[PDB]
Amino acid sequence: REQVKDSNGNPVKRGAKYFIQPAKSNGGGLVPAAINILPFCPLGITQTLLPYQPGLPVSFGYEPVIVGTDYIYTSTTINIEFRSEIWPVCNELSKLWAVDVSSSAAKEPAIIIGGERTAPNSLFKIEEATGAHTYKLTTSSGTVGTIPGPWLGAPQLIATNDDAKTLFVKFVKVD
Amino acid sequence: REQVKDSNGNPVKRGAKYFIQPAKSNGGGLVPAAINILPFCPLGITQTLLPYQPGLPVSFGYEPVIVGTDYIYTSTTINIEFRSEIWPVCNELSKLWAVDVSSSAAKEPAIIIGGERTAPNSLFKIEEATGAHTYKLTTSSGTVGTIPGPWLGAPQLIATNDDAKTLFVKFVKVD
Amino acid sequence: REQVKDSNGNPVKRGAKYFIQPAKSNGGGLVPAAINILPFCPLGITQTLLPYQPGLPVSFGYEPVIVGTDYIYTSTTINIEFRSEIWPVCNELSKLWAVDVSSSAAKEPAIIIGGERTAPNSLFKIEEATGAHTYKLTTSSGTVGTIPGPWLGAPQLIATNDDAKTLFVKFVKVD
Amino acid sequence: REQVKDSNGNPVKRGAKYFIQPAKSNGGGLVPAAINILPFCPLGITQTLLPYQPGLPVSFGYEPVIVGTDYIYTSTTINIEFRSEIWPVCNELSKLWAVDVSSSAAKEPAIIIGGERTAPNSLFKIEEATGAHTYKLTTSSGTVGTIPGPWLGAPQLIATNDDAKTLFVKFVKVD
Ligand code: CHL
Ligand code: CHL
Ligand code: CHL
Ligand code: CHL
Repeated sequence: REQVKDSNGNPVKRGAKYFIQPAKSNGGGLVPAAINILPFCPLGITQTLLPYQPGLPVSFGYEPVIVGTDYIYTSTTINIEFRSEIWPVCNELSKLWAVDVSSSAAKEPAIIIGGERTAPNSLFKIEEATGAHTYKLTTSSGTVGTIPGPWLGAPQLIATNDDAKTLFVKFVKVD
Repeated sequence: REQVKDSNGNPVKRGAKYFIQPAKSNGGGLVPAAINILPFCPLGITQTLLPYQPGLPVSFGYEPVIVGTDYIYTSTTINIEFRSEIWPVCNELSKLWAVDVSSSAAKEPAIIIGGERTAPNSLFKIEEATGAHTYKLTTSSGTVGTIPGPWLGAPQLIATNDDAKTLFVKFVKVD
Repeated sequence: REQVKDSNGNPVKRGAKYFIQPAKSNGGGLVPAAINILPFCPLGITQTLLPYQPGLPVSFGYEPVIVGTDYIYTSTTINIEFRSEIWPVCNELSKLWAVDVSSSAAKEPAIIIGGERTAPNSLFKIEEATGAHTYKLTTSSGTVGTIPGPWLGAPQLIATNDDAKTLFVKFVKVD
Repeated sequence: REQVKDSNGNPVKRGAKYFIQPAKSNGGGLVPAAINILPFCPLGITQTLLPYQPGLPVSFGYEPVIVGTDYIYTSTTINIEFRSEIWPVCNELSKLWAVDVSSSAAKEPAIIIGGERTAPNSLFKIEEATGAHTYKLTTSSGTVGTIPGPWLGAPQLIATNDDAKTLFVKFVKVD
């Protein structure tokens, strides 16, 4: 277990805002986007294709609670939540990431938004990967990966046992 | 081979307008609807869920050409085209039904709109089923069936080898 | 005051389902449609451009209550509500028609959906017009008219003091 | 006439990429967004409400041509064009800004996207305003201003003679 480092080499602090940015990519950061038409709640998570769009900010917090430290460590369960004043749709749902565990869940399930803090489908871990300050995300439903999704095939986040799909990311401190 | 009959028992005439109406259903007729977000062309085909919506009209014509008869027969290749003055999207494409044979085609492929008159993926046959004036549609990619689609799970037309999915229809003469 | 007659000459019954159909038109009936993008609630009301689309059904009821008669009369306050099992958006709002009296209300205000039974902006009257079984609708904000709206300029219902905009309708009994 | 300066005090260079960023605001930069539902082409221009969204990049070029200088000066006609590899809709139209001069043009007309290089409705000027490196944009249809538009009332660009609506901007060099 080590301190997760942001793209500047500084440790990632609990509750602080980060953009999650796919590594070795021409696209921007991770953002909410609908994966279904109607209903469109809950939203999925997508890499925007547009180069200078940094993503929607997230913050990390330990779950279950770990008291005493300000830093996020690898291989330890956290919640990931989008941080936005403006949120016009899907308001009956939270902004925590979670694996889709509904009855319509794909064999390789969507990462959606609206998980319950304590539910098991809401628990992620950050794990080191090769490259500087490059990481992967894992859940109890598999590694976080992408498939071409409904927005011009923009990467769409799923949980997957296929290593080829793994999403490698950096955390860019919101400045 | 027999004359296909409309819901009033009258033979179906080439080039005349019919609604295609799922049998034993509380929903309305078959209509264009997007199956993808962006791009949304080509459109797919859906049963509307709304009870009094009769569908968008279609017409049937023989392909290859059969000269001499005014009536549509079973077990004979036809094109099916939507008939609408108003058509605001997907205008570079035709209004003929076709099986999706693109590279992103699902294992059970979508019925889409925009087929070429002569292409093989544009050829349907009407086949008798049980019930009065009830029929099924077949293509060289399988029988026409539905799966719950993106519009509140409204039936979405596919080509399928699964008999459980078969869409049974009547043709209601546009009056 | 006279009994309002449907398109077959039969009196209009309280609580029964009617389509509202613009007279002397090539379009279909009146339907819910968004007049704003985001938020899209509350919905407005539009004439569909498509020829065989009959509209979404409505029912008429007296407000304030008139007890003893089964029939709708002219020049008497009623509510108009859309009647639909399926209603996927704007669910915190009712299906009663009402004049928009919000703070963003246009000088010629939109007819919207989601009025309170007793509120004054929810009160319509049916008034005779020329032509057989042709009527107009009025509210305390003006006569019901249309302007070209956001759906390919499809007639969009407003309340207006301009006689040129008046919407003439028939009521087609849902069969 | 002076050299227009970016947000770092450096002169603005012809053909280089800038974000246009409203001054004294909590929102992000200027972006394409639909102002009509259907058709949605041509697109309008909006300030995104989201704080860290920098805008879609633009570049400035003299029109009519001014040969010999690399810098953009005030009070001189230019074109403004969005610069994006990805452009999925409205492709029959250009990416140059222009005042809407169609027959449905509002009394205070929309700034749209898709102007012809030489047409007069495509000609902007940058003019100094108070504040450091703060500017306004003007056209022969009036000063560039905003009204609350259809995206949660996000500022929507118009041409206006009302000084209260003026949009004050800085140009942030795309890095
Ligand atoms: C209704 C829910 C909802 C939908 C549909 C979307 C959709 C999208 N978001 Mg998300 N979001 C949604 C909720 C929210 N988002 C965000 C915050 C963000 C941010 C910060 C960003 C996104 C972005 C995106 C886009 C990422 C895909 C891309 O690369 O395309 C790019 C493709 C285009 C730019 C072309 C135009 C897309 C256009 C905006 C929508 C086009 C609509 C279609 C024509 C509709 C078609 C209908 C079909 C069914 C017929 C995608 C358009 C990213 C983006 O790229 O935005 C520009 C982005 O940076 N979202 C928040 C917090 C405020 C939400 C709250 O609910
Ligand atoms: C952009 C392309 C396009 C899209 C998205 C649709 C979509 C639809 N068509 Mg089709 N059509 C489209 C092209 C065309 N249609 C038609 C002709 C028809 C007819 C005659 C009918 C349809 C109907 C339908 C609907 C059938 C599903 C249902 O049962 O839901 C019913 C669900 C509702 C009524 C709820 C509201 C739906 C609303 C109109 C759209 C909601 C938009 C979402 C909020 C957007 C969400 C964005 C996401 C990505 C975040 C569906 C909404 C049927 C229908 O039901 O219409 C009412 C119908 O009867 N279409 C023509 C010829 C003119 C087209 C030409 O291009
Ligand atoms: C999200 C809310 C909502 C929206 C956007 C609409 C929109 C519409 N309704 Mg309504 N409805 C909505 C709620 C509901 N409707 C209905 C019941 C009906 C009925 C019965 C009918 C309508 C129809 C219509 C259409 C009338 C205009 C027309 O003539 O165009 C016709 C234009 C087309 C057919 C072209 C394709 C339209 C397509 C379905 C939507 C296209 C989406 C755009 C690409 C999105 C663009 C995004 C922009 C911002 C970039 C319009 C598309 C009528 C219709 O024509 O449907 C086909 C119709 O008959 N509605 C119910 C009860 C179930 C609703 C419940 O919430
Ligand atoms: C279809 C055409 C089209 C539409 C509808 C839009 C729409 C939008 N663009 Mg634009 N764009 C479009 C074309 C393009 N855009 C861009 C590049 C960008 C950038 C870089 C950005 C935008 C952003 C925006 C948004 C600015 C408003 C805001 O503050 O809301 C914010 C509101 C939300 C985030 C909530 C969710 C919005 C969601 C993406 C769409 C929701 C759809 C509705 C549910 C549909 C409702 C249907 C109605 C009719 C019933 C708005 C959603 C900005 C943005 O904020 O994106 C996130 C932004 O940063 N656009 C390009 C170049 C690639 C385009 C090319 O065609």
